[PDB]
Amino acid sequence: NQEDSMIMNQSSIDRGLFRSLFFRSYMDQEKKYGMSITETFEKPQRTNT
Amino acid sequence: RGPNLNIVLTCPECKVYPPKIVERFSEGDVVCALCGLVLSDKLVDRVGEASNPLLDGNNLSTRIGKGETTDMRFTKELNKAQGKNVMDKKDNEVQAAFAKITMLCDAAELPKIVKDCAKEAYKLCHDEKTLKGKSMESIMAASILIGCRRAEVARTFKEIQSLIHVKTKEFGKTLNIMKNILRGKSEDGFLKIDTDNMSGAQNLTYIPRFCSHLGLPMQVTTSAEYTAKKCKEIKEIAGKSPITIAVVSIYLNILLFQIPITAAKVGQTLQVTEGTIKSGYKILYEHRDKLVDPQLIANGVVSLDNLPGV
Amino acid sequence: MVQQLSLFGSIGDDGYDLLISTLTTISGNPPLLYNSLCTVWKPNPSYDVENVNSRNQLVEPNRIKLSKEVPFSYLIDETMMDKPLNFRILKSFTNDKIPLNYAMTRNILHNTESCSPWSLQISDIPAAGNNRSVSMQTIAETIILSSAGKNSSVSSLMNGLGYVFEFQYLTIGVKFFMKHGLILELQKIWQIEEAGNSQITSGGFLLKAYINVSRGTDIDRINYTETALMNLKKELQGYIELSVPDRQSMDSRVAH
Amino acid sequence: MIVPVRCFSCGKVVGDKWESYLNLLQEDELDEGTALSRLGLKRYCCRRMILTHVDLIEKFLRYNPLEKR
Amino acid sequence: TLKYICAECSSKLSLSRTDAVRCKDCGHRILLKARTKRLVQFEAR
Amino acid sequence: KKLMAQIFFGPTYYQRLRHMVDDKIHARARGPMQVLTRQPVEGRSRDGG
Ligand SMILES: [Mg+2]
Ligand SMILES: [Zn+2]
Ligand SMILES: [Zn+2]
Ligand SMILES: [Zn+2]
Repeated sequence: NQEDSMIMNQSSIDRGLFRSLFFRSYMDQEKKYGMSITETFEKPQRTNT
Repeated sequence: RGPNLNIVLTCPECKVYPPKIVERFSEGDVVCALCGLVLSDKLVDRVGEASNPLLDGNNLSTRIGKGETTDMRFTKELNKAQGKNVMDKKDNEVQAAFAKITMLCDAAELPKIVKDCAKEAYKLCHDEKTLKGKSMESIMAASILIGCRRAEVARTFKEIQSLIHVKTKEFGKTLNIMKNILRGKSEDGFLKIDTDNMSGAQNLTYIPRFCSHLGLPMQVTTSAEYTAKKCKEIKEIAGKSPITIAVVSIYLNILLFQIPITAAKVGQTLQVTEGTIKSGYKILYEHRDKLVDPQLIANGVVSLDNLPGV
Repeated sequence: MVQQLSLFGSIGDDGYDLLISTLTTISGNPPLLYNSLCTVWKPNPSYDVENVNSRNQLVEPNRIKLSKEVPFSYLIDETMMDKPLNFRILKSFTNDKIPLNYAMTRNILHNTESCSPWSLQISDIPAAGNNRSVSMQTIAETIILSSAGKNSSVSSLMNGLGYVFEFQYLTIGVKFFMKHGLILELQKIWQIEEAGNSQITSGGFLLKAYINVSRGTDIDRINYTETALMNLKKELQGYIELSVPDRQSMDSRVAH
Repeated sequence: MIVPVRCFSCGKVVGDKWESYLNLLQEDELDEGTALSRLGLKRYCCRRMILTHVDLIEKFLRYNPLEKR
Repeated sequence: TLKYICAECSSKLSLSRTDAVRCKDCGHRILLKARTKRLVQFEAR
Repeated sequence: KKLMAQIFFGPTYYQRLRHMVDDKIHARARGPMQVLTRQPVEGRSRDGG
């Protein structure tokens, strides 16, 4: 615990001391650049993509 | 024709065509997946400006503006330099027409997809010999209508005439000419399936906007969409204008849902003759059973006895 | 973890006796008639497999082969008991006619209690390093000793490990044990099929000069065996040419 | 959010004591220390595990369920 | 084809590719993709 | 055994800060190069240098 380190209890960590949920949101759009140039949401296949 | 100048990246030891290649981005490597041999290393994955070579073409230009320390006599002379250029007069007028398209779409508060579709429609129908004598406001109006139809955000000729002061006859002529030009461009280049986007009626797309203008609930809007869809099966009223079909279906569902809006108020809001609305309601009164959505009367939210007789 | 330092070649049937005499002069050892019925098993196509293994390294499916001898009474067609088993019997074996047939190899595979000894060999593609003048291949092999149970057939054992039969070939040849542990084999190969046998080495004998080294990490041993192979090559120049065969040919992986 | 099952420091089960703690607070009119003592939390680690717990789960529950059966 | 739930009215809907992403019962434009039907494994630590 | 010193002991309010070591640990042997200088890129999310 020297130079501002700390010793935390591993048993307290196991029982839930300072456990946290982290949420990250990923935003995506499909946009129409032109007539046939339009993005689309689909499951891609390696044979044709 | 011309030099090849193409790098075909194959494993020199597996000798398999087509080569099974993994581009390991995190390791900056391209490897042959069969044997693990690294074919090319030091992979290349801000500083410039975005430019789409489909809307304004392959045009590269920079403007002149005031800096941190700038005398105004030098800026005025340099601003006249870009203006007094004869090589890019076509570029200047097509950018002016794009600016007019954008300001018209902004005054109408149309979405960016409508702006982009109208701009591309104008660019594809530009400098065509069949479209030379038509008025520029008619070109703008027809491009806006084409953009709305292509974005499925379709407005009507009355809407585009409320925006642009354009005569109806040569507006229709310009729209027909630009549709022919766009079909020719599609046949020459990439082919597009219409799947009912350029259709003249499009009466299902006018119901939610008109219901919003009348302040109608969502269930009334959906019932009006169902009635307008079922009016296509009726022979006698399918020849009417899509605006009239949508308005009489909306008014029928208003009378069905007891919405306290009169036919005169509907006509004043949607620019349809009150006599036309009344005639459409009196002729759709005979086909009440088919038009009114069946699970609505099954759930009892509306009943067919509510509609006034003729 | 053996490595086979190997060179390959071929001769015609007319030069077989001349090569036998020449190699007898080279080695001082008479040729040794041998056979090994090799049965090849590929992973079951009805079994969905993963490209990864127990560890996180991704591997290809590989054909694994089982080889064992056949007694020469089963290769004598009741007409050459009188001639002894030597190098001279390989001149008669030129066509597709071999007494060992698909029905009897199926009988051998299905054991119709205890099974005969087998050698389970697994071999990958030879090394891609284009700095060795000889073909270096890695082979892992066990000796399957015996079997029992109501499901004791070696074919059903291979099915239990997950491999189905693909093809089988009987090879018959003569080998020389020459100076410093170099085994040079000279063999004919026939494919055993229900439609009929086929002489793969049509009209000639295949030549394989190989040395087995237990530790392929021992670079001094690898270089010593390699230069023994090149000494054999220099001694054999003018008559027959020793060359490295294709790694695509020596690869036993299942393609997809 | 919701009361922890165990005390962080020692591992004494405290998640069964939350409803009885609330009942001792609101219908027996005990102050919080006597309520903790009657629950049997004698170590101040176990005492603060219940005393300092902010029970946000009904604040989360006042929102309508996103998937309703 | 795929299962969605409206944001505030909690209505279940089935959507294909060509369907507009809107609620059919209340007209809301926010839909949440349904929880997966498969069992999901969590270590209890 | 008893510690010879007696320890100042008791509850204290502590805050979990959002600088976790897993959001900061970063190593790169080789990776993507920049477009212009062809030097290693910036950022641990881009596997940078
Ligand atoms: Mg510091
Ligand atoms: Zn390769
Ligand atoms: Zn405790
Ligand atoms: Zn809804």
